[PDB]
Amino acid sequence: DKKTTTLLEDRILTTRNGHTTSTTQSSVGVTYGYATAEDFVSGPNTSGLETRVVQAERFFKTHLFDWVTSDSFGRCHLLELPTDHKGVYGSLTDSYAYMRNGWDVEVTAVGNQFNGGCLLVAMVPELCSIQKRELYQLTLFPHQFINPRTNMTAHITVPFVGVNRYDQYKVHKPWTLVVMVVAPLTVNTEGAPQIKVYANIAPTNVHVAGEFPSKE
Amino acid sequence: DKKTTTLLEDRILTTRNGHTTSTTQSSVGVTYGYATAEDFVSGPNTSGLETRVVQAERFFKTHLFDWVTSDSFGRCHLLELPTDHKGVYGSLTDSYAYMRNGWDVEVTAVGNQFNGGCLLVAMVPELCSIQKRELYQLTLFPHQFINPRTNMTAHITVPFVGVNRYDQYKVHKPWTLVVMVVAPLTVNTEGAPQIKVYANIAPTNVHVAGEFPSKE
Amino acid sequence: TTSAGESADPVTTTVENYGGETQIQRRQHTDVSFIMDRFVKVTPQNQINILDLMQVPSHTLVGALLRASTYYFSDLEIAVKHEGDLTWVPNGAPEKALDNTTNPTAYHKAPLTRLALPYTAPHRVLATVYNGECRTLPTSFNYGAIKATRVTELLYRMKRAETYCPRPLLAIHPTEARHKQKIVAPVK
Amino acid sequence: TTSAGESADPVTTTVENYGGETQIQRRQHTDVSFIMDRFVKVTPQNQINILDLMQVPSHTLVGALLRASTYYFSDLEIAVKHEGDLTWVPNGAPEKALDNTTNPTAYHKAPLTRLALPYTAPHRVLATVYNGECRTLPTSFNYGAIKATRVTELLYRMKRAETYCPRPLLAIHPTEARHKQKIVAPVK
Amino acid sequence: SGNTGSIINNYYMQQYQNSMDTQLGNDWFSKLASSAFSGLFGALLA
Amino acid sequence: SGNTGSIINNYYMQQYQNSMDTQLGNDWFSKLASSAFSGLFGALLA
Amino acid sequence: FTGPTDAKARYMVAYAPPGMEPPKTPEAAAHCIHAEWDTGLNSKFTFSIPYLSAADYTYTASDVAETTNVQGWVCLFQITHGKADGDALVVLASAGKDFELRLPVDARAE
Repeated sequence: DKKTTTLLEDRILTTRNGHTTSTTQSSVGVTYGYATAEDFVSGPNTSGLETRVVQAERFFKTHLFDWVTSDSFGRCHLLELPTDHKGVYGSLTDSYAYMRNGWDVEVTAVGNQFNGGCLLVAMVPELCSIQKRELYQLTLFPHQFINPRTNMTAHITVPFVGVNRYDQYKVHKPWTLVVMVVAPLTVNTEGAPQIKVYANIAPTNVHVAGEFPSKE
Repeated sequence: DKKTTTLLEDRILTTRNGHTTSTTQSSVGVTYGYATAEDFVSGPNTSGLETRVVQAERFFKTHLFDWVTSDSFGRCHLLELPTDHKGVYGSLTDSYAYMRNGWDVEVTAVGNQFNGGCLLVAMVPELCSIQKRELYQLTLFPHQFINPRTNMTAHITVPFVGVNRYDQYKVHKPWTLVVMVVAPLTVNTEGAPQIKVYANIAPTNVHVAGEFPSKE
Repeated sequence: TTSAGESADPVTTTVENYGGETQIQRRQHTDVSFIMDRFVKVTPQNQINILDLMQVPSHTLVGALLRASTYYFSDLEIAVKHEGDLTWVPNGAPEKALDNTTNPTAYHKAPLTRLALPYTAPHRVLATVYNGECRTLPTSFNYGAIKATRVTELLYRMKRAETYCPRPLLAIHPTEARHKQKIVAPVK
Repeated sequence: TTSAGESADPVTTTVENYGGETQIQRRQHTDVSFIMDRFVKVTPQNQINILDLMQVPSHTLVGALLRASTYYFSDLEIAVKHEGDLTWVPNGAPEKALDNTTNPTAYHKAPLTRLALPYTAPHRVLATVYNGECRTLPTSFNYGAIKATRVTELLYRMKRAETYCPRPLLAIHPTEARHKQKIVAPVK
Repeated sequence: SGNTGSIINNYYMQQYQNSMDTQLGNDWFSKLASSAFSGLFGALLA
Repeated sequence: SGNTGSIINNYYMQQYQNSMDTQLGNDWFSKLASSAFSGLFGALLA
Repeated sequence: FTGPTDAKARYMVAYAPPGMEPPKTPEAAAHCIHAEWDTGLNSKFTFSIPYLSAADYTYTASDVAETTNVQGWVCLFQITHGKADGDALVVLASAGKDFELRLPVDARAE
């Protein structure tokens, strides 16, 4: 871990997105995928009419799946982004025709340090499905592992990507969060019996353009 | 009018609120009520957690009433503000517990210059109802008249007011737009047969605080 | 060296760890622009052929390396064996335009026609995969189209290629411990 | 912005009126000299062909844009497929001159003959319409004539084109709300 | 100028490649477009 | 650049030979590989 | 506007982007980019339709497969009028300052 008994030291990381914070005492750092900053947000396709909506840049949550001893190598859970959102970010998709944002992603798999096994968490662009042999190369994508003896949290941050500078999220999902079982979960005598996997995600640098009419 | 044939000169005014504009060729100027700027928007009651939402600062529209020859002095139409809003401003009221904003109000009564009669348009704070004798003093409030021989548009701009620095709009409406018939509409031989009265309103300096949970 | 394996931070040890010496490497052959810059054959349609790099078979050198990238950009050269004159139209053109010869039309000259064409898509880059329908790529992902009385051979060549966001690149799955093949060698 | 609409003074508002930002434009493709500078096919007469740009069909890119100008000037290139040798004579020549080979005559060389020719009309510019007979254009509006035993293909190309006094340029009149056509797209 | 793109000099003299223009003794539409009114005709608020 | 090897200048202008790139307002994997840890994480003996 | 001096009106133009059906009323259209204006001494009003799209360029032609217009809609409404029954509002279009056409193509069969 490179730090120092229980989950600790410079392994304590607090992330803040808007008026929401998340702290973990077993951080293994943050993986920045493909870039450490967004490319230009004001290009010719929006004619200077885009605006940033800071109120949407905050954490929202979802359950992913329950990791059990019967899952074997290659078992995956895929979550396309953006996903259903019932807060401010979600209302933006019904109010503007074009949008772009990156993602700050935290995935946790809380069991205890007596469990064994390993999960690979990755952010993959343009992914609807993947073949079994391709899973052996999932590390080509921005990723981090969750290995119970070391950590319970994975954190990946990625920018907006796409053939277009702004997107129409109702018809295209640029990113897919994938969690894959690398080595099966072991419980032994003292480990947690199963591990529920959850995601805490925040949209970043949210820009919108093209206001829609109301339904009224 | 103080300008120069048909509706003209320095009587042409264009108002812009966000990505929406409104132009009139028979302006009689703008009435600023009670102040020409807002008071402090960051006080102790929001603990520095308030934010401005510029995307809501744009025009929305409603029909008020149809001015007909049978309406007599004192006939009024009242519109409490905020009113139902199906766009971005309206969604803010379902997303944050506290809000404040002023109003940029344009009321039009388009007939022609051969109509006679006169309307008084006023913005009145804390007004649920008013007595007949009090109408003789409606000019104590920010107002402008619409007199067909001169103009078709009234424009009043007012700041947020209230005993509290931020409001809970679901239970309190600080402003009421009132349009009152001062002298009955006359049609004669060439005037328009009746005049439909419409409002074009924009919330200004919109601030919100206290994010609500989603219904999910 | 040991390290925290959970982090994606790359670790690249060297033979110096046990007393060896790292040598010099010359990697010109794995440069993206160089490796993609060569012709590859596709099977053509008889007359109208949309210029779409996804037609390059996935097992070929160019087809596999192209698919190992998510987004890409390039200009293009094509070499075509055809009967009659060959007309090309840019991305976005109505298909009927292929019958009008004011659009770039190369008159037949044995044994084939070779042309340099610019990228003409309306997007800043194209993609080899696109998560819209969750197979099918948007119709705008193309380099135009060509038409001749008969097209019998068509080769594509990517120029000034750029690739972004690597994707899996797979070798053959062998049945035995090692995939063995007949390698060229002086005769008997 | 409002303005007096009765005046012909142009008014060009911008998105800045409501908070947008005007972008940069690159208009090389609508430059007159560039757009007219490409070959266009006309249907030839068997032997004698008068070089007259009004023979370019009005629906073609070159034919429509030429007709969108009242007066024009240009030098010319022609590409011709012919049997026998091809002779050209300048504007004003007796038709019999076409049989005399001291006038510019290109000996047959497969697969076609391409020639650069100068403007030779006696007028400072030519016109696409001329209000004399109030259809018919004066006989002097031409670039000379060519003749060969058989002319099977003839293409014109305007060089250094100049256009004056724009005229109507019409798109197709659709029957439905939008004129729809099959656009080139990656296959099924 | 036009749709020409060779970097090397034409092998033939200009006198042969094209007709030569003469002068006696000017882009009207470019001036007309440039002269367009792009402002706002009355007073602007906010 | 690429698989090109002529020493003499292209006969056609760049504007014709290729499309022209534009800019608004960077080799990620090269930086990532260069940043790799190549040391030893603890104490070394002998 | 070409009505007589005693005819008055107030109009609204709005640009509705693709992705939702176009507005049927001025109230629903108010939430879009829009402008309102009335009649008077100056008879003409000019408004810029903005270029908004996912890609940097859009097609000039319309494909047989696209059922709803990929670039949205232009919506012109009458807010109200005073004795302008039967009067005509003439409409024209011109290229804006950054309008650009690219990739010449000869596509007509006739």
